[PDB]
Amino acid sequence: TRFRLDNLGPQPGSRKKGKRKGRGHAAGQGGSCGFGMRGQKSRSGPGIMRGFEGGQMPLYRR
RNA sequence: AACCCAGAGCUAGCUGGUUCUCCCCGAAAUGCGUUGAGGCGCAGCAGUUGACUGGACAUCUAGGGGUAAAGCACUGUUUCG
Ligand SMILES: [Mg+2]
Ligand SMILES: [Mg+2]
Ligand SMILES: [Mg+2]
Ligand SMILES: [Mg+2]
Ligand SMILES: [Mg+2]
Ligand SMILES: [Mg+2]
Ligand SMILES: [Mg+2]
Ligand SMILES: [Mg+2]
Ligand SMILES: [Mg+2]
Ligand SMILES: [Mg+2]
Ligand SMILES: [Mg+2]
Ligand SMILES: [Mg+2]
Ligand SMILES: [Mg+2]
Ligand SMILES: [Mg+2]
Ligand SMILES: [Mg+2]
Ligand SMILES: [Mg+2]
Ligand SMILES: [Mg+2]
Ligand SMILES: [Mg+2]
Ligand SMILES: [Mg+2]
Ligand SMILES: [Mg+2]
Repeated sequence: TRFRLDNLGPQPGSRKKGKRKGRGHAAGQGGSCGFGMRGQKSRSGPGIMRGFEGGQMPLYRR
């Protein structure tokens, strides 16, 4: 048969690899995994609530 | 305000750590607000993608100010006769 288990493959641009952060600096995303220095967005856990404005009265209340 | 076990991998806007390679582009430490000030949101500045534009550099001209300088005509201050 023309098509066979060992002559197939995906269309280019259809299946990217996926960023494996924390696997060196040459990979691109560094050791900090692309979150900068220490802060609140860089911590392991739930972040700020979407709409939160640092104690400022958010737009869904004013 | 005992010890052991469990809820419990409690929570930690705080420390520390986060592993292979090459190529291209490439910041910001400013403003507003905040039970906020070593945090966050938006704007500003990056990258990438798309659309619409033709400007940028240089030269000349025009337009309104009230700084430097200058001055004592006003407001104050001041020397001598
Ligand atoms: Mg880098
Ligand atoms: Mg390292
Ligand atoms: Mg990132
Ligand atoms: Mg660190
Ligand atoms: Mg940050
Ligand atoms: Mg947290
Ligand atoms: Mg929630
Ligand atoms: Mg833990
Ligand atoms: Mg619990
Ligand atoms: Mg460069
Ligand atoms: Mg600052
Ligand atoms: Mg600067
Ligand atoms: Mg308040
Ligand atoms: Mg208050
Ligand atoms: Mg602040
Ligand atoms: Mg701050
Ligand atoms: Mg810092
Ligand atoms: Mg803090
Ligand atoms: Mg921001
Ligand atoms: Mg002057």
